[PDB]
Amino acid sequence: MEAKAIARYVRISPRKVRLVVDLIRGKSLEEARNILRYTNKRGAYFVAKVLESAAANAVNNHDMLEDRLYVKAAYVDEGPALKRVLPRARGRADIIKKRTSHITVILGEKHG
Amino acid sequence: AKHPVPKKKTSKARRDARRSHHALTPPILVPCPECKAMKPPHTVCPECGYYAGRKVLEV
Amino acid sequence: AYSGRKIWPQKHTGRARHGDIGAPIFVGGGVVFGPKPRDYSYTLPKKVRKKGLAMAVADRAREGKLLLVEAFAGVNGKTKEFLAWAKEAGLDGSESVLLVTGNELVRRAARNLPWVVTLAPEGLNVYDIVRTERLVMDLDAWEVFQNRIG
Amino acid sequence: PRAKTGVVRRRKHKKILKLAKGYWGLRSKSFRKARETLFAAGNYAYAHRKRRKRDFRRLWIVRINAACRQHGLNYSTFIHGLKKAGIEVDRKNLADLAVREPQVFAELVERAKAAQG
Amino acid sequence: MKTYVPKQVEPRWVLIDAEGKTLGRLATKIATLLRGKHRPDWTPNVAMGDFVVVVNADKIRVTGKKLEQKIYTRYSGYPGGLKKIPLEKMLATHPERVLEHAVKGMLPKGPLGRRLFKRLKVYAGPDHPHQAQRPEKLEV
Amino acid sequence: MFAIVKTGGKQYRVEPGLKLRVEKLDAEPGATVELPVLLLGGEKTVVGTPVVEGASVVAEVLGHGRGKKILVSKFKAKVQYRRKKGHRQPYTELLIKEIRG
RNA sequence: CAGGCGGUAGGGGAGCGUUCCCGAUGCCGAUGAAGGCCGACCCGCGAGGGCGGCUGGAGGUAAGGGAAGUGCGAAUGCCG
RNA sequence: AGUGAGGGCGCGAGCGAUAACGUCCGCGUCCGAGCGCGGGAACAACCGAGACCGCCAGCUAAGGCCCCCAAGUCUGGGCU
RNA sequence: GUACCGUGAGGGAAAGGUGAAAAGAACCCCGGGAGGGGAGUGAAAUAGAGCCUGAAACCGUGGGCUUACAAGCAGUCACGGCCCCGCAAGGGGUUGUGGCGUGCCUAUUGAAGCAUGAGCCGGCGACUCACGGUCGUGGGCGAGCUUAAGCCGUUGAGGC
Ligand SMILES: [Mg+2]
Ligand SMILES: [Mg+2]
Ligand SMILES: [Mg+2]
Ligand SMILES: [Mg+2]
Ligand SMILES: [Mg+2]
Ligand SMILES: [Mg+2]
Ligand SMILES: [Mg+2]
Ligand SMILES: [Mg+2]
Ligand SMILES: [Mg+2]
Ligand SMILES: [Mg+2]
Ligand SMILES: [Mg+2]
Ligand SMILES: [Mg+2]
Ligand SMILES: [Mg+2]
Ligand SMILES: [Mg+2]
Ligand SMILES: [Mg+2]
Ligand SMILES: [Mg+2]
Ligand SMILES: [Mg+2]
Ligand SMILES: [Mg+2]
Ligand SMILES: [Mg+2]
Ligand SMILES: [Mg+2]
Ligand SMILES: [Mg+2]
Ligand SMILES: [Mg+2]
Ligand SMILES: [Mg+2]
Ligand SMILES: [Mg+2]
Ligand SMILES: [Mg+2]
Ligand SMILES: [Mg+2]
Ligand SMILES: [Mg+2]
Ligand SMILES: [Mg+2]
Ligand SMILES: [Mg+2]
Ligand SMILES: [Mg+2]
Ligand SMILES: [Mg+2]
Ligand SMILES: [Mg+2]
Ligand SMILES: [Mg+2]
Ligand SMILES: [Mg+2]
Ligand SMILES: [Mg+2]
Ligand SMILES: [Mg+2]
Ligand SMILES: [Mg+2]
Ligand SMILES: [Mg+2]
Ligand SMILES: [Mg+2]
Ligand SMILES: [Mg+2]
Ligand SMILES: [Mg+2]
Ligand SMILES: [Mg+2]
Ligand SMILES: [Mg+2]
Ligand SMILES: [Mg+2]
Ligand SMILES: [Mg+2]
Ligand SMILES: [Mg+2]
Ligand SMILES: [Mg+2]
Ligand SMILES: [Mg+2]
Ligand SMILES: [Mg+2]
Ligand SMILES: [Mg+2]
Ligand SMILES: [Mg+2]
Ligand SMILES: [Mg+2]
Ligand SMILES: [Mg+2]
Ligand SMILES: [Mg+2]
Ligand SMILES: [Mg+2]
Ligand SMILES: [Mg+2]
Ligand SMILES: [Mg+2]
Ligand SMILES: [Mg+2]
Ligand SMILES: [Mg+2]
Ligand SMILES: [Mg+2]
Ligand SMILES: [Mg+2]
Ligand SMILES: [Zn+2]
Repeated sequence: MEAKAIARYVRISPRKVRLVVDLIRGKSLEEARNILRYTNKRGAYFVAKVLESAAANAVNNHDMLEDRLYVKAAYVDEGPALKRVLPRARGRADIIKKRTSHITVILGEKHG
Repeated sequence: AKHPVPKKKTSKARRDARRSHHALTPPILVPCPECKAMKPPHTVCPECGYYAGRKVLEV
Repeated sequence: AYSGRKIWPQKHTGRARHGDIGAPIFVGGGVVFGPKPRDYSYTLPKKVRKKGLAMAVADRAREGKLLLVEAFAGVNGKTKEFLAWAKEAGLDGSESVLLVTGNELVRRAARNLPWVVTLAPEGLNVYDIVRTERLVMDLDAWEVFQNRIG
Repeated sequence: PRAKTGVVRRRKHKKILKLAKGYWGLRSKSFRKARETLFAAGNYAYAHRKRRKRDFRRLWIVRINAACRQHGLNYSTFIHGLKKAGIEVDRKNLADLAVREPQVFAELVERAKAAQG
Repeated sequence: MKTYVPKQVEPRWVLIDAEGKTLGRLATKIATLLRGKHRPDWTPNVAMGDFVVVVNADKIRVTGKKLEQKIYTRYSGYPGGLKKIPLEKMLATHPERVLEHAVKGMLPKGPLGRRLFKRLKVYAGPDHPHQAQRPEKLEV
Repeated sequence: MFAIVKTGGKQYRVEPGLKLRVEKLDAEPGATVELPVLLLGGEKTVVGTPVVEGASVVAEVLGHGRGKKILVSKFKAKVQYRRKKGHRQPYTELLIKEIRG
């Protein structure tokens, strides 16, 4: 038994967020709260808000107890990127890929 | 120069392989004495504003 | 419905060579040996067609499924009328039936029936014949039949 | 009537990716790579089905020569004793007895020993 | 039916004295005991051979004028790095190396082959550092 | 206590009540056949020249049946030559019943 | 029963699968159509075909024939 | 139908330099198409040998039988 | 004939599908919003509007086998270990060591070739048709065979 929350379409490159998530995967809910409170990365913001929304779900929706929670599993799926255009030299354009991510976090209880 | 160019697509392995030290490392945390809450060492605590006993920055 | 232009020069493009986009190699290109209209018909020889018509018919009497009739009793342009005339001639419609008569009023009636194919005599032919078992027929039609042969 | 390609190809490629399961990298994911890889396997096997035969043949002969060398004599004479003596136990079941039934082998050594002269 | 597979074997430790035996011709059969081909169940995919300890290595023989004229060659990796030291010099200074360098060449190359070399234990002169192993002296 | 028999043009070491498979035979799935002995031994130690005269082996042809098909390919390069034969090997499966030597 | 059976250019042969028509006012089909994903089972020398579980939600089409926009890995191919 | 670029080797000639993995004919072979198999360290055409499928069965061929490597540290006489 | 491209003549796209019915998700929870979790509608919500089915390349997370003295067209053959399905026999996954092993295509006397083409996946893509020849073949009639255009009839009916 567990509760999850998912930030779909967050406009940041998945490769960059996975680095973040990997910090917390498995940790206690309050280790996370601090791990992200001081991690030096954009994605910490977007990871945190999932974590915080996920936990809020787990208690306020699924019986659970905040001090019992830990990240059972997390993972950043990649989502549709915005293709845009970058004028290069000599008339060539290039296709820049502003990417996005689906950030999933899943916590659970652990009775000790 | 004559425009060096990679000659073979990187294997997925050799890609994933190079990244082997890209793994981020977590922040160094001490607990702030004056509040028992977590802060990065040798820095003035963001929460209580005390540092080395005295109260440095008011929060 | 495109244009003629050679989309990009013959050389130094570094792209593969082409001409117009209409070329069937492209998507939206023309079709290579795509169907045009045709006339599938021919003149299957008059002797053969005659010879077929015979054998078809003969094959029914060989099974004994041909049935000549002259009398169309109640039959008078209502289905029920024929539906009972059929009753009284081993035609409950277990087998499917080719009906061949001169008069309209009968084929009129038998028309809407889901095991009957009707037909003017002069249009009696071998696909509609082979298509069914029992083949029922006017005496006035049988006249034309043996006369459309010979 | 246009016979749109349809399911044929995707199905046909699929039956290959099947056969290519367990292959390294694209050789297990790319049709064009299975076919290549698979071409090889198909020849490699038939080559080795034909070869596997003369593999054991040698493994036996080693296990045999290793046994006559225990009873003084060598393989190349040990046989000619069997060939003279009229015995026709195969090299398979020779090396069989060699491990499993030493004393039986030793008896066989003796007939062939004798039979040479 | 299927061929017998060797379940698992306790190793066999030999004692061979090199003193007054031709180099190669000794190496030739040390190989086969290393390789373990001598045992009537032998199997080429696993390391069952005989742990051979060799003695009086430095006191080995060789024919011809080979003492002087047969030269060992090895190459560093740098230019002119071909080092070439004669046989004389070798057993003069690193004695045991001679017999080894000759056996390694008669052992199969790659994994198991190299593994087999590590079972061969060679000492120049009088005796060896593991009487504790209880090594059977073979006279071949 | 075994025997070295011959069948299918291959020699097999068999003991009583043995499950084994031989090269296909023409006998009944349920009947029996006598296999020749080339060498008997166990408590005895008989040697054939090439076959031991008196020694014979009973075998219940327990069931015929077909093997497991193997795709055997063939490929010649730069010539467009490829060939797929699927082949399953026929086999009769005997139960070794008893020895007579 | 005996014998032949390597094969490029290439000649011949026998089949498989796709699209459609007759078979069809029929037949299968929400007790689940087409397609998708699995399979160590079945049949076939093979191309294939069955079967079974999962998905899927509305179509599908026999035996036997017929007609073709009929089978792709390459074309610095075309599109995505 | 395809083919109308042949190649190497043996041998018989010319040309060449009694040169060339040279060239040009004649006879034959082999490769081509047998870059399938064994030898030849490896290696189209040298030696052996013409692969329908299967076998943990057997005789051989060239070549081999100290060890890597299957099988003689075989046997007798002689030379270096 | 739009976006867009060209001064211009002109060129010239891509882009369809929730469900029977909007019943298109009130209200609570985290959130700046996005978006998610409950609840709710539905026969079904991995039918939630970035909506039917939802393959592949490609990217993740968990699991099992596996790997840091081995060298390599990545396979194959054998053995062995650990893992899973089987009472058994058996299988399926993996691969440590051993045997053996010069990619596909085209073009070529000859290619692994340091010749050629291909990043990968999917989809599109190349021997047709009309007339007339000429063999072959299945039929019809046979010193004869056959109709063309058309006319009559049918609405997939033929006859003349
Ligand atoms: Mg910070
Ligand atoms: Mg409670
Ligand atoms: Mg708290
Ligand atoms: Mg710039
Ligand atoms: Mg890019
Ligand atoms: Mg790019
Ligand atoms: Mg605090
Ligand atoms: Mg236009
Ligand atoms: Mg006429
Ligand atoms: Mg007449
Ligand atoms: Mg023999
Ligand atoms: Mg033994
Ligand atoms: Mg001497
Ligand atoms: Mg001197
Ligand atoms: Mg001592
Ligand atoms: Mg001492
Ligand atoms: Mg000591
Ligand atoms: Mg008897
Ligand atoms: Mg219809
Ligand atoms: Mg219908
Ligand atoms: Mg229902
Ligand atoms: Mg279902
Ligand atoms: Mg289906
Ligand atoms: Mg079918
Ligand atoms: Mg069926
Ligand atoms: Mg089913
Ligand atoms: Mg059909
Ligand atoms: Mg493109
Ligand atoms: Mg010419
Ligand atoms: Mg050619
Ligand atoms: Mg070749
Ligand atoms: Mg080669
Ligand atoms: Mg060869
Ligand atoms: Mg050859
Ligand atoms: Mg020896
Ligand atoms: Mg003399
Ligand atoms: Mg709030
Ligand atoms: Mg808010
Ligand atoms: Mg919601
Ligand atoms: Mg409900
Ligand atoms: Mg559902
Ligand atoms: Mg359902
Ligand atoms: Mg959705
Ligand atoms: Mg949309
Ligand atoms: Mg989509
Ligand atoms: Mg999707
Ligand atoms: Mg999916
Ligand atoms: Mg290690
Ligand atoms: Mg390796
Ligand atoms: Mg290696
Ligand atoms: Mg389990
Ligand atoms: Mg089971
Ligand atoms: Mg088991
Ligand atoms: Mg297994
Ligand atoms: Mg492996
Ligand atoms: Mg295994
Ligand atoms: Mg290997
Ligand atoms: Mg005539
Ligand atoms: Mg006439
Ligand atoms: Mg006309
Ligand atoms: Mg009508
Ligand atoms: Zn504080």
